Amino acid sequence: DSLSKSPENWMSKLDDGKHLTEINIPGSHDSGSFTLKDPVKSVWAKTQDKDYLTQMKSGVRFFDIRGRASADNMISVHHGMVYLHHELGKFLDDAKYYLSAYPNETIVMSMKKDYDSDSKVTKTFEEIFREYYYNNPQYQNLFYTGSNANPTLKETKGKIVLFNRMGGTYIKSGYGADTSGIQWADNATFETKINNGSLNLKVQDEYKDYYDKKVEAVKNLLAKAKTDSNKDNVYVNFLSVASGGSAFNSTYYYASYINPEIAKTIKANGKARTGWLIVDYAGYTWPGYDDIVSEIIDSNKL
Ligand SMILES: C[N+](C)(C)CCO
Ligand SMILES: C[N+](C)(C)CCO
Ligand SMILES: [Cl-]
Repeated sequence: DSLSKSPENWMSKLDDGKHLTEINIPGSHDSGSFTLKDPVKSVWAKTQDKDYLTQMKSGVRFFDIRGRASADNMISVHHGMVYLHHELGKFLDDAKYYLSAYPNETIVMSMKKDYDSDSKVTKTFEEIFREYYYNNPQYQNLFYTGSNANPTLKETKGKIVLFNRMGGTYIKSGYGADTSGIQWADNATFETKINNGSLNLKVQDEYKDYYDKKVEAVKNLLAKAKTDSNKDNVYVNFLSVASGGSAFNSTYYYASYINPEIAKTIKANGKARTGWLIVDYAGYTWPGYDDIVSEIIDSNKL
């Protein structure tokens, strides 16, 4: 059986000497938005319909968590201004539960501030995450705390590895975990060195593209990863794209074309390096069309 037939424990089937950068990982864009039920606001603000545990059982291993500091000890999960009905502990609790059940998987968790803090807040978003989550005794043992800037599956499995979008941080473990953080370009394909030049991050995050330009941008970075065997290069390729507003195409509309187009491309490439591909409506299938999460999983060599 191919790896995608067992998406709950697909990492457990790989050689754990691989660096995570070398694994082809499916991620979900604005992971926590599955809570939204308002159909007007959902056109533009909603990007998933499966909850965190269901995304995990479906093979998603990179979670894009964007937040707003709602109290000096709390980060709320957001899509910009839009509150997603939960705080960050809910994601961490679900991740902890999953990684205990499937201990040979690793989760990569991106953390970004997506909106200004509540007026009562006195601490920076980075301070709050560092002191009330990362260093919270409650999450002892949950996070990758090692000092390798390019960690392997063996040393990260069972744990969450921080992918730091917060800017400079005093946290010392995970991608971008130094006082420079990651220099991220708005609406662009870009490359930037992270972890004190230890890694070359290559991102396609042109989130305001229209359809044909977005497919072009995804396939261009997909083609670069295919010929790049350098373990010190890390590829993050967002398939997700913004709606132009409620009267325009929904994010689901675009996902419904992009996901199968890119899934078709990957499958026709066979077992080639893709990088980490971040998608809307992860696990959403359309009869007759290739499933992007399954095809990213099956692209991994055994
Ligand atoms: C979604 N289509 C491929 C039909 C057109 C692009 O906007
Ligand atoms: C018909 N779908 C939108 C499901 C796939 C298009 O390519
Ligand atoms: Cl801040």
